[PDB]
Amino acid sequence: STGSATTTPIDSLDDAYITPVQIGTPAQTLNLDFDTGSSDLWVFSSETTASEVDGQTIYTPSKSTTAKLLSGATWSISYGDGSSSSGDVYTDTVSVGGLTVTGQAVESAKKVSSSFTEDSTIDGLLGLAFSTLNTVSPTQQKTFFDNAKASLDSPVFTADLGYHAPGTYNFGFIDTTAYTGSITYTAVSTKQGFWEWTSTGYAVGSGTFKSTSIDGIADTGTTLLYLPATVVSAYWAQVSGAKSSSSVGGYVFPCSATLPSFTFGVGSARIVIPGDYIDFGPISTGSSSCFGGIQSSAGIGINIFGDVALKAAFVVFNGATTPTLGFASK
Repeated sequence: STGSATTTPIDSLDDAYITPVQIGTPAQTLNLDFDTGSSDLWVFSSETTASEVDGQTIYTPSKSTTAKLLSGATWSISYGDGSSSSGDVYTDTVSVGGLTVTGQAVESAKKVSSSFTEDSTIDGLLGLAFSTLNTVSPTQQKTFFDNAKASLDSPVFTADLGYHAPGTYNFGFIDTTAYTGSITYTAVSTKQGFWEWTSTGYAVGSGTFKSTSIDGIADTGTTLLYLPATVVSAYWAQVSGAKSSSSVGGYVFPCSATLPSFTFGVGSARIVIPGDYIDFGPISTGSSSCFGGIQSSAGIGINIFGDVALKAAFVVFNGATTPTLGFASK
C-alpha cells in the first residue's frame, strides 16, 4: 500500500506545516504537524481542558465506533521549545492520504501548554521519529509509520516541503518526478531515537565549500536550521548589519538585506538553501529588524536540520532494517 497527503504551511513564514489526518469511524479530520523529531501522535480532544482549547478541531473518541480506551495508558511530552502536552490513550483507525492503520495509538490531550493553545491551526502532532522515543506508559506505542511499514510497498516515507507553498508527504513510494538529479543516501544513527546523520560540510553564498562533519537530526517539526556557532557566525558575517541579539534570542539582520544562500553537504552532493528561505521577517510587527532562519545550536545539545533546510530538498526517510536518509535537489 501507499499514501500521499498534501502538507500546507500554517502561516506566511512557513513556521510549521499541517497535513490532514482521518481519525476514527466515521472519519474525524484533524490537521496534524508531522514531526520527524518526535514519536507521539497526539490530538486536541473532547478531553482537553476547555480553557486550553482555542479554535482547534478536536477528536471526540466517544463519537468513533472504532475507538477503544487503552486502559491505564498515559503520555506526557516536552518539546525542545519548552512546550508540552499530556493525557490518556485510545486506539483507533488512522488514515493519511489513503493509507490506513488500524489500532493506532491516538494520544488524547487532557492538558496542552500555552504555545499549543495559541496556535489555532495545529490540531496535534503526528510523530515520525523512531518508536523508542514514544512517551506512552506503561506500554510504549508505535508510530503511524512503524505500524504501516510492513504493509507499505517500500518501507519509506518522503518529505517534500514547500517554500511559501504546499508540499507532500508520501508513504511507501518514492515519486521520481518530484526531484531533480539523483537522491544521495547517507547513514543514520538511531541511538538517540532520531533521524540522526552527518552532513559533510557547508558553504556560504558563492564561497568555497568547507569540508567538516556536522552531526544533526532531520526534523520536520522544527522551523529553523540550528548549527554549530562557528558555522552560524560564518554565515551571518556575510550579511551587513547582522548581529546576535540576546534580547531577541538569536541572529537578527536588517530587513533591507539580501541574504546569501547556504549550502550543506550530503556525502559528495550539495543542497542549496536559497537566501530568501532564511528570512523569517520582522522580529515584531513593523520592525525593520528581521529574524534569521539559521541559528546557533549551542545550548540545544544537538544540531537540527529543520524546515529551513529540509524544504530545500526532497527527503527520503528510509525505514529499512538499516535506516538511511536520502536527499535530492528539486
